[PDB]
Amino acid sequence: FNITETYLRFLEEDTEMTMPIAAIEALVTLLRIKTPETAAEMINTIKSSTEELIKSIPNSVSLRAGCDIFMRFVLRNLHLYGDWENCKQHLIENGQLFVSRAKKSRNKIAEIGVDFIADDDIILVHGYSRAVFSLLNHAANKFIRFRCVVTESRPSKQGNQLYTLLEQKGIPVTLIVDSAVGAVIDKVDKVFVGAEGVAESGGIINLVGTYSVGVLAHNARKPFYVVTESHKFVRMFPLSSDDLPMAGPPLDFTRRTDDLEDALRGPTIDYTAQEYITALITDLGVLTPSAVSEELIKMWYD
Amino acid sequence: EDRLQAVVLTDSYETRFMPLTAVKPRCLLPLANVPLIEYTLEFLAKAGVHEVFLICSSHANQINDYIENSKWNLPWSPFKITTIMSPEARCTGDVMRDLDNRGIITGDFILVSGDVLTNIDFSKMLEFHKKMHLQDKDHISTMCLSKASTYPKTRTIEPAAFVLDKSTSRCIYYQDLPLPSSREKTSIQIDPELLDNVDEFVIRNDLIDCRIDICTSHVPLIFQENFDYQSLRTDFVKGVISSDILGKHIYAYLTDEYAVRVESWQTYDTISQDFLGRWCYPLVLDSNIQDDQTYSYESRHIYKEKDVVLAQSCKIGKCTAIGSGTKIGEGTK
Repeated sequence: FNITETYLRFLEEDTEMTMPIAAIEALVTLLRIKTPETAAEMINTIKSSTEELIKSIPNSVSLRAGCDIFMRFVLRNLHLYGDWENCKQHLIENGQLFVSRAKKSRNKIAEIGVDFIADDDIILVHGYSRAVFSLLNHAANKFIRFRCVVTESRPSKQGNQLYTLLEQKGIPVTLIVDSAVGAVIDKVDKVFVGAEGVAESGGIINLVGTYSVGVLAHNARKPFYVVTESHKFVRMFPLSSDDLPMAGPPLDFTRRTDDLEDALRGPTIDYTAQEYITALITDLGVLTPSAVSEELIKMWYD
Repeated sequence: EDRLQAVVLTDSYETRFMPLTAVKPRCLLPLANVPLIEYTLEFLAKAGVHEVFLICSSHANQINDYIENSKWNLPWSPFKITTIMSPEARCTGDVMRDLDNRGIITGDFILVSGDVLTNIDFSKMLEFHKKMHLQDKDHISTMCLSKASTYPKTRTIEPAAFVLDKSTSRCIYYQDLPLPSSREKTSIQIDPELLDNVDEFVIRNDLIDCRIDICTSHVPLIFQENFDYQSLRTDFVKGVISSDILGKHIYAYLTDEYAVRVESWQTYDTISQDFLGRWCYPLVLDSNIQDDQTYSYESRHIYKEKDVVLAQSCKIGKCTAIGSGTKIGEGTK
């Protein structure tokens, strides 16, 4: 009963919702039509829907991660081996319940995460993730000595947007180009990066440039930070230094031109290794080193 | 060795602080955003106290209220507070007489004049006092002394010149001078009553006042006997030296570590500064003594309590402490 349309429906919304959360909700809604009782009629349909979504996907792995998590949850659900109605009801409940959860997670974050701020520490923020922004705003709320540094990101002018968002807060800020980020090593005390997908080992999928930043941090011995909630978990491991399922160009040397038509071709999404990250920020208590892998193991058991 | 009572000489040095001490009591005033009595109490506890006695006269009701509000009022305390209420304005002799009249004095009682906060362990001192007492029958009281900052220059009110022995640690002469403040008496006096008995004469000036006394049961009786001694340092010690009662010994304990009593304003400031730094070994605000306190430690000797708000872009120097519930703006040095 459609899912692509639902996905499309969320573009100018957000800020209050959460794309992957929305997707999950949509999935749940789809599920509560074709009966969760008959497993043959339902699971296959769900799979088909997921395939369709993948086909319609441009540059996103997080939705897939969400859907597989949902599937896993569903599978777990039927372990009670009792009546087939209560379980169904629970499943039905668990969609808006997921939406509700996000708020609670945020709340949890905003009380433990505020302990990290030290006296006169300058913070650089990279990537458009809602969680990081929330953390920042709720740190301002707490009233702690802090500074904000903006990086000039170029997918569809994201850095500028981030800067603008920061402005409507009242915090003094300065914009730095992604090429010029290397020179800033002593002034910025902590390097903060948001994530779009957390892998097996603890590797991060995000945006236009993260790996380089990580490398720089390693070189300067400055702490590297990953800020996320709890829905972006993929059972994946990259083969090379940077490899992802992409709809865009993986390094394309364009043919001989004069009038300029196609030139903007290359890497858009980047992967960073486990060694670079020193601290991980999540709502599930406090966990850092290799907890994601453990979580995955718990989930899949395979 | 165990079971020792404490008597604290409070509300004694009023009008010495010339602007203040008129509406509220002297000791109730905060040292570092927290009352001065508390530190003294802590020190007493560290030493070994089983009962607390305070001398109040000037604004006693407020003191009583404070006591009622304080932590030691509740039954968990090893020492209970019972205040001595006396008629207005009297010297330390009169107070002693009053105490004697009441009669709680047993064994080795602790008498502390003013408010003192120091880092040195007291058990060892107590042991020393006991051992020395065990030597001869006619031993009186203990005095506390610490090594000064090489040369004396900021000391004008009480620059006492202590002529001391190394073998027995006993005072020979006590004298006060206005020498650095006013050039009228740059002077030294030595008496010949104890020259041909001590032999080892060491003349010193660089020693700071503490005014913490461990006293035997003889002292109040002595005070009762000789009513001419109104003070305890200037007339009393000298009298003891010049053989008022023949064949008697007094103590002067020497310690390399920091020990200074509260006396004036500049001195108070210096004490506060010392407290802020790491001069006193265990005495830090971040440990939280009053239980309502929520102090925490930060880099470069900076103290910050909980609910402290400070705005962005303010360059700070060295050694700063901020109390709870503060709102500070921008562009401050």
